[PDB]
Amino acid sequence: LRQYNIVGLHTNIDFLLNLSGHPEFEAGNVHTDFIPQHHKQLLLSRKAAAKESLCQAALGLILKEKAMTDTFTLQAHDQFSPFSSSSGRR
Amino acid sequence: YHGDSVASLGTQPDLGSALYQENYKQMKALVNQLHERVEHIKLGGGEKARALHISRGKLLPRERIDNLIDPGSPFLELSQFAGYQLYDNEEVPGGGIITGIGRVSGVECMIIANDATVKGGAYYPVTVKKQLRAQEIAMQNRLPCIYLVDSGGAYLPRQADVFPDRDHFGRTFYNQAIMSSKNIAQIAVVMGSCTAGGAYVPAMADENIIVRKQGTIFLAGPPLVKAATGEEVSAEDLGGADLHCRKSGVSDHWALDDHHALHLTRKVVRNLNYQKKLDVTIEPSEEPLFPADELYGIVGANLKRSFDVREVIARIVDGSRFTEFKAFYGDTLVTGFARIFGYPVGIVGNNGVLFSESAKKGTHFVQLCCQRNIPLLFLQNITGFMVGREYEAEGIAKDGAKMVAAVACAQVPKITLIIGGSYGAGNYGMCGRAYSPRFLYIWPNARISVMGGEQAANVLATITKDQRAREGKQFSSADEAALKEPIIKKFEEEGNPYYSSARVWDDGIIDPADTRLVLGLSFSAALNAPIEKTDFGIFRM
Amino acid sequence: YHGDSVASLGTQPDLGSALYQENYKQMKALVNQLHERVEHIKLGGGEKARALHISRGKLLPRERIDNLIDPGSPFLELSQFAGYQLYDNEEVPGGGIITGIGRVSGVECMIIANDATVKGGAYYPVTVKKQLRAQEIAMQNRLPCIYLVDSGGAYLPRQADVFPDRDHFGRTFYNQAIMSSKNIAQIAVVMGSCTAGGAYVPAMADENIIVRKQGTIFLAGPPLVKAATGEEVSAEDLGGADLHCRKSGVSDHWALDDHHALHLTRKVVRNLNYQKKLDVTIEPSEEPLFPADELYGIVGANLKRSFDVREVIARIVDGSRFTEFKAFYGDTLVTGFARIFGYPVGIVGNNGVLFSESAKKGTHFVQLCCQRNIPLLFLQNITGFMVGREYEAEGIAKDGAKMVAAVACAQVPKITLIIGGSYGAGNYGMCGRAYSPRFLYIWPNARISVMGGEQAANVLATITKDQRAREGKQFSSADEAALKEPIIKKFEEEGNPYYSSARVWDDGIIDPADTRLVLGLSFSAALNAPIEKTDFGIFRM
Ligand SMILES: CC(C)=CC(=O)SCCNC(=O)CCNC(=O)[C@H](O)C(C)(C)COP(=O)(O)OP(=O)(O)OC[C@@H]1O[C@H](n2cnc3c(N)ncnc32)[C@@H](O)[C@@H]1OP(=O)(O)O
Ligand SMILES: CC(C)=CC(=O)SCCNC(=O)CCNC(=O)[C@H](O)C(C)(C)COP(=O)(O)OP(=O)(O)OC[C@@H]1O[C@H](n2cnc3c(N)ncnc32)[C@@H](O)[C@@H]1OP(=O)(O)O
Ligand SMILES: O=CCCCC[C@@H]1SC[C@@H]2NC(=O)N[C@@H]21
Ligand SMILES: O=CCCCC[C@@H]1SC[C@@H]2NC(=O)N[C@@H]21
Repeated sequence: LRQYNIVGLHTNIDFLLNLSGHPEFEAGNVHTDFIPQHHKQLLLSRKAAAKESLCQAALGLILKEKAMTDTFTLQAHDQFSPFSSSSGRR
Repeated sequence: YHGDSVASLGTQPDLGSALYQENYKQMKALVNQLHERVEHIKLGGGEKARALHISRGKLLPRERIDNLIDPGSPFLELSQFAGYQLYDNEEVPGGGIITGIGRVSGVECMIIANDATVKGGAYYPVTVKKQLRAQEIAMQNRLPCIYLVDSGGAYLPRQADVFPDRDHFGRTFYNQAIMSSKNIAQIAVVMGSCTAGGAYVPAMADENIIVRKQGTIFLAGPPLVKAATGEEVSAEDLGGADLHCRKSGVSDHWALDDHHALHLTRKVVRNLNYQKKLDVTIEPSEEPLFPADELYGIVGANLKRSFDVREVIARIVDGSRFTEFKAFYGDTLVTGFARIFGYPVGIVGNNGVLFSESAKKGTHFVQLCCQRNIPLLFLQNITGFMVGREYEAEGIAKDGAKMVAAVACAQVPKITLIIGGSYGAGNYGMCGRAYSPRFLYIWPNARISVMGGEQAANVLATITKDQRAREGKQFSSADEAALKEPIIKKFEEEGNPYYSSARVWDDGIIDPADTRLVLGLSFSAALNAPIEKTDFGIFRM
Repeated sequence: YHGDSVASLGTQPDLGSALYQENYKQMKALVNQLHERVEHIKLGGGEKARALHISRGKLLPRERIDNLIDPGSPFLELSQFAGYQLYDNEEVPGGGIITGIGRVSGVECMIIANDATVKGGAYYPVTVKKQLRAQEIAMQNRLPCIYLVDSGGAYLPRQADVFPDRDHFGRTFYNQAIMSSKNIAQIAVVMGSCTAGGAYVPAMADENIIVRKQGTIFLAGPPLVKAATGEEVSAEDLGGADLHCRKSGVSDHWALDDHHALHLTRKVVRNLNYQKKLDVTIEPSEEPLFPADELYGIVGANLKRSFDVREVIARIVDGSRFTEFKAFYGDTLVTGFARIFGYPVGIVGNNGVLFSESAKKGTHFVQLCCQRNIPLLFLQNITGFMVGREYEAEGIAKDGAKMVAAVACAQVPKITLIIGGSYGAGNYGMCGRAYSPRFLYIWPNARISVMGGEQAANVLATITKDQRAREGKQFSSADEAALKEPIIKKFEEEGNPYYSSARVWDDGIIDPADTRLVLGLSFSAALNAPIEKTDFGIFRM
């Protein structure tokens, strides 16, 4: 389920992951009305992301900008100009 | 077919040698001092001025430049030390203006941004000189100009050095109009109030962007209107983006804030409809075979010692590959062909005193490079120019004149780098400022003067002694000391790289370890314009 | 770097609005009528004429064009309505000739094919005008010409309007020779007998192809030879492909039938040894963000109502991306930069009455576009030109003159599209026919006249009344009605798009939903020729 990812559509992936990760499921005793009692346990708000995740997102944005610069350089004549680099050098 | 194995320059330096240790220590100290001074200059006009500037909701000029250019793109700032201790009691960081070359929407552009935190953006004479130099570079290299205008006009107490002359404030408008006539785009972004003079900059630009309640264009400010005519009016009603866009027609775009103005500027640059075309052969780039920091050990800070320029060449060129031309004739000069970032270059460097053979070899190599349309790179390390009776009988001056004329008449892009001393007519012979190189950089250990201090002192002392003897008057030794010591001190002060960079005598002091990179950028910016044919004068054989 | 997010034009129209429903209904009816008339014109000269033409083993001209151009290639036919009700009792479908731009062997070419089913291919004055317009387009855009010649010479009863003048039949040969001198290929395929005049077309062409027993070249036909000299001879012996190839040397290739002739023409076009080169920046194409049929609702058929031209711009440009220039000054004019199929274009459109500010903005934008070498697209929807005492005091006429001179002196490719009214000097100011646009199309709801019918009637009535009063003669109201009503009726008839397209005043009436596509094709055909520099006259400030 972690390997399976959707982008562009709202899915119940988080609900399935919460159902699988709840220790009652690991216990093996599954009841017909078990989900209604634990409905809001699975449905919880997102947690504040750790600063490492924000750093990874910023790095991804920077690298996407670098890749787009590389594409534009590929379309250009001066392929080896130092300006085409994404060093951010001063 | 480019598969032939070729020998490369460069030798591994002796890292255990005490001379290497001392040279590395001295150069590292110089570079650290340079970096600290650059940081202090970057701090800006002052803390209170920055706080007031932020309180108005405006961006600092360096933030404007960072948000304007393409993300992650390198920025080549020019003349970071303009105005450094130039005036006795006034501090003018960076000359009060920021000029540089960057990449906007994939196009190399010259950005000129006024620093409103330095005397409200008033124009000191050094500011005018820096802006004129940037405009000249843009004209020569055919680069679009972007003026982030936030200025308070000419600095009144120094008006006599700002207003009237040819290379004074009016030359800015002259260059703007001329470059507009040559299909070189001019874009003016009015980020703040322009009291006077600066109001003409958006008017003469091809396209304008003005912030809503920050930028206000008016020929005369409310104080100036009150002083001249006596009419009282507010700044917004006198200028204002709404009042200019709606009925004046001066403004071409209307921006909510600085970010919107920069976005509009990027859109305009994209709509410029320009494409770079290269008229030189290109080869895949390759790194040099030796580290660049070793130059610190190789060069050092003492000019009395001498080093082989081939070390620098091997440390800067691609793959350390160098094809020397006339290696054994005129050994004191090193001329050859190399490549930097794939661009072909003809390197001419000094390795001693200039002789007749060296001048002839330099003239021949310059002729070859001009014929083949190859950019030229000069490396100045001048101990002096050969002088003597037998040399005058052989026309050492006439060979120097040959080299000077050949360098002056050249039309290929020329880039000069002063890695050591630069004295006498040798500076002219190696493409000094007077001979219009596209760029000129110096290392933090250079020295530039008409001659050495002791040589000038001796010349003056001999002149005075001979004149007194002809007159019949005694010339005592105390007079000799009083004539010599001030000359020595003055020549020592005026030769400092920081003294030469406070005035705009170069495009900045560069860390040697960065040299290669800077050159690359410069050469890229030098290749926007097409290379014309070279017409030479009379070669006095 | 072209990754900046940019806002796009366009708004979703209210499909439930009654105004949208009515406008859509009216425009759909107009388009259906246009399509039916085009079908009837395509039917050709007549059933009996087509049967006789087929009985001779020849292909109909449209089949010839279909088999000539590359498979599946689009064909841009010009002036499909020439001669529509132009003559009182004679029906001349398509002017008796078919002119268009197509792709042969990967090269854009101008195909001119005579229709032998219309009066035996005789040349009506409108046919000469259409052929001259096609030749002028080919000359301007540097396109090879292919003449599928099957003609009976000039139409004798109308000879006074065909033979003698400058823009008469001889201009065809003049243009042929001139374009031959400029390395613009001329290929003539003699598909049928040419009585006279048309016999010169293969003679002046660079290369000839003639069918064996269909095509026959002779300066004078057997009837003309009998009338002039009295000699009797058969058509084949007078012309004939064998008799021309073998000893005359007029013919360059010999073809068995029409299919073989078209194959040979394609081979020749391949052997032309030409390659298209683009001198403008190109970006990947992208579809607009809104459907093109919604224009029917947006524009409608009633000219009294007004619409925002930005809707049309968003419906035709790539990705609905538009960079407006001077948005708030002269709001009645919309000027900006966009891209169509990757080609950069400068769009100038009307949004109201032309004021002084609008004229100044248009002049500035035209200057910018000429400086940057960007093709220009004009969208004419003219309610009128602002007049009045205060406007004359401000030189509204002089600002109109500024705009007129700027448009006339322009050298970049110019394409005009009339989406609404076009009256007065505003038509001249927005690149009318007199100012040589590369192409000119109109929508089926346009109206073109010197002014409105009621305005002209009022002007004439006032003139007559003042003259009678000065003379001292009574001017009754019945005289006013008798002067007004015929003028109203005549102005109503002469403003019809079909009236304007019967004469060659444009290059055809186009379905709005096709607009984009047509423009694309036109601009492609406009980019074969290189763009020259623009020289302007005196700008009367
Ligand atoms: C024909 C041509 C080609 C040109 C011309 O005709 S040029 C005509 C004359 N210029 C004007 O008419 C603009 C007059 N400015 C103003 O209308 C405003 O002032 C602004 C717009 C500058 C914003 O001002 P601001 O918000 O930045 O604040 P301010 O404190 O004012 O900023 C620092 C203070 O400015 C003092 N200061 C000294 N010299 C000048 C100077 N030359 N211009 C402005 N200010 C100056 C400084 O000494 C003090 O600080 P200090 O030294 O005491 O610490
Ligand atoms: C210097 C310069 C620059 C130019 C010249 O000098 S130009 C010199 C004069 N031209 C000729 O000398 C060619 C004379 N044609 C012929 O030798 C033939 O006719 C062909 C070759 C045309 C084939 O003819 P075809 O096979 O197509 O049949 P046809 O019935 O004939 O076709 C329709 C009928 O043609 C009548 N018709 C009316 N006007 C003309 C006309 N101008 N030319 C020909 N035919 C005409 C039409 O009225 C009738 O039909 P309709 O109206 O009665 O229904
Ligand atoms: O360059 C310094 C060495 C000592 C002075 C040499 C003099 S400066 C005047 C003349 N011009 C030269 O190039 N060399 C001599
Ligand atoms: O265009 C129609 C509006 C009414 C007439 C306006 C006149 S036509 C003569 C003059 N030239 C213009 O462009 N406008 C006025």
